[PDB]
Amino acid sequence: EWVRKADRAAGPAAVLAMATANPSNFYLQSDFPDFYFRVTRSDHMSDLKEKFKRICKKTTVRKRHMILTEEILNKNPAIADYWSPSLAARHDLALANIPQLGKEAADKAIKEWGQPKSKITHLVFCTSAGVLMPGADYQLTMLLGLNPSISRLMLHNLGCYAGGTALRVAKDLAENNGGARVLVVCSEANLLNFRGPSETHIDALITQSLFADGAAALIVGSDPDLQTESPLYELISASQRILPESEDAIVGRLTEAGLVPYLPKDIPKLVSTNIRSILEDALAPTGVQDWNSIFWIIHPGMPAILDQTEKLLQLDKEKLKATRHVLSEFGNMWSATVLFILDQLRKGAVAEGKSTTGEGCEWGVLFSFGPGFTVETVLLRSVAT
Amino acid sequence: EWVRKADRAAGPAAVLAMATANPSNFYLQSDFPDFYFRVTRSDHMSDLKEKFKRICKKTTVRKRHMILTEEILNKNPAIADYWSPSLAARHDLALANIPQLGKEAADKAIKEWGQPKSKITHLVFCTSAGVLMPGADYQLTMLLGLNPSISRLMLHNLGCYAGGTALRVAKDLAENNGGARVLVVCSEANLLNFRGPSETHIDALITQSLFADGAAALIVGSDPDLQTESPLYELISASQRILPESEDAIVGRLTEAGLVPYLPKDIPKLVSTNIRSILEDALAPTGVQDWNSIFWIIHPGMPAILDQTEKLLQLDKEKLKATRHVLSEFGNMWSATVLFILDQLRKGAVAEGKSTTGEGCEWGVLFSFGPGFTVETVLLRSVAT
Repeated sequence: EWVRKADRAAGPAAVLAMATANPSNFYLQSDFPDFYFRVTRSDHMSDLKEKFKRICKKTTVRKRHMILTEEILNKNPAIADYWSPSLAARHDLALANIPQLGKEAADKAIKEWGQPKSKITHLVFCTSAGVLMPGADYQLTMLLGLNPSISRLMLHNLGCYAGGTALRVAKDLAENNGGARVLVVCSEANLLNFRGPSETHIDALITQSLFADGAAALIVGSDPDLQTESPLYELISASQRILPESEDAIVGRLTEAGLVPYLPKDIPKLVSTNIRSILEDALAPTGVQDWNSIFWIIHPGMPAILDQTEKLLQLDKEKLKATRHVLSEFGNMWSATVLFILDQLRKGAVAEGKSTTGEGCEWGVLFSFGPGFTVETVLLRSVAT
Repeated sequence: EWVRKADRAAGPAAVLAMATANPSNFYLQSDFPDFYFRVTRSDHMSDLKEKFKRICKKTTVRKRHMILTEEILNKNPAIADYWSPSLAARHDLALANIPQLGKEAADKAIKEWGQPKSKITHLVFCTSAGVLMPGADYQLTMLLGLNPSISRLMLHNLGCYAGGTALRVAKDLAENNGGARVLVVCSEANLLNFRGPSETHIDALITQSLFADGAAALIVGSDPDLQTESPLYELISASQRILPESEDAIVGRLTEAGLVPYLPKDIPKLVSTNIRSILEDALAPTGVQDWNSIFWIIHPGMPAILDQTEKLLQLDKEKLKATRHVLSEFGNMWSATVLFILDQLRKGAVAEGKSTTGEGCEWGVLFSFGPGFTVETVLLRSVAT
């Protein structure tokens, strides 16, 4: 049937602008083992340093931007310890850095959007870098000077999959509210996860070689005014799922010493078992038969998952090109990573001169994962260039 | 104009079922000063004990349900200290209690609903009692055995206003997804805020006399099947707002010793200045002229705000009856409090035999507040009985 439009939106939610940002300080992966084991006063565990050398090189990561410098770690030595009371000091750094880093990505995205900031009616903010009261959603509202009546959603500590959660949330906000313009900001950092090495906890050490800082920002709206606004993608469907037989696969305890992770169950085998059934369910209303006829955004939380999925569905090596570029150039930035990849994919399609923002393909899938074991899946539709 | 219904819902979001729950252990307010100053090994600060006696009696609170017993505090003495490392112990108690308490409220609400749990497509979970990874939204999904493909939203540490945020979120989920049934669960406790007294920090002591444990649960859906489903209220509008000149009015730092509050600015004066402009804006599409022609749900975070608002708009003393009942019988349960009040208001209207679930009135306003200074406002429409 047909319903009265009233105050709701007509068409599907669309990505209207994107931008990213990182702290200025970065670390090359080739130099990181020496720096890490030095500032964490840990040069004596030489056998662990060799293990970290091997782990860091299999990450296929080149550089990672980080708020934490040697000087900051020197004035907060408990953060460099493997396990010492440091939460309040980490949260002071989060208050001084997380909303500000999110404003840098938001400013660029609003600049590309072209419309006034007073047209932003909703704000979705994801971060696992610090629990703040009021949250970083409020701090960004003040720094940007957004409307005091903005409808905000603060998402604390959902994990690495929250990039898909933010897209899933913004979709419902924009499609159900006429004229709604949703600012999406994922601002992440290692302020809660960074700690010294332990020969006992190799899970925590492995995460020290991938996690990095960064912030992504989007403008999501339905019914775009095509004379002033330019859509980049369409959010057609977004769903969440808990993988079967995956209890306590990823657990992160927030303690007096910050965020401590635990990864007992095998993650790549869990994704490899379910990846096909999930993505086929997402592509069901599209009629796509070739896995290589769509563009891809996979959360590079574990690079081995990129390789095994590339093999299992027999993808062109160029399909995951934007995914591996962000991983190589920026590392794992929690929820911001998949939005970084969506922007790099957009830029690469425009640069190499292809017909669609989705590298010439019409449909695309976004897939991230985290504690649950939770899987977030989004079906995207590209636009002509 | 008219748009194709497609996969969206036709009518506004409706509250289809409600229920509450509390821990079995409770404390009468008349006995609390002796118990508090005894288990926090603090009987020697006699002048502070007298201050607490006076504060506790002005709360107009009778009893408060609490997970923390004397024995539990005895096996976790750092929780009883004013400021000692205790976060991990608090989060162990949150893992063992918060999802379970939310399941008790959810079971009763699903029982009143009558439909199978496999019809629940969305879950919204609010808590400020513990940051968990995976969250209490996942734990409830497992305990209830809800669909693994449920769309979840975990809201950590938004504060006291999150009861209105959950209603604001569920409204968009139900109205934009056809057939969607949204389970809303606010499960709160003092596991992060409870601590010993300090003659230095009187803000923290005042919160020790109001905050309490409890969980509320709703089923929210649009387009109700009126032969099996019975609506109780309608969510017509829900908005968020930051009050002008209110920076750092309520701040809660999450530290190694748990949640420490700071309340420097005057809260009742902030609400009294803005309460009328906000509620008039919410009632604008209703045509209501008498403030006593609508029913009321005000977050009883500060009882002085109930009295000043009652005076300022000259309300019948019976308007805030359900609000003061929950405050007297249960205290401040963070986001669950206003949903407790909505249920008591529903029960009181049915018991005293009135024409509407809103005590005979047609329209009603829900109003909660917290860190920001943030204000959440919801316009409700009652239903015939």
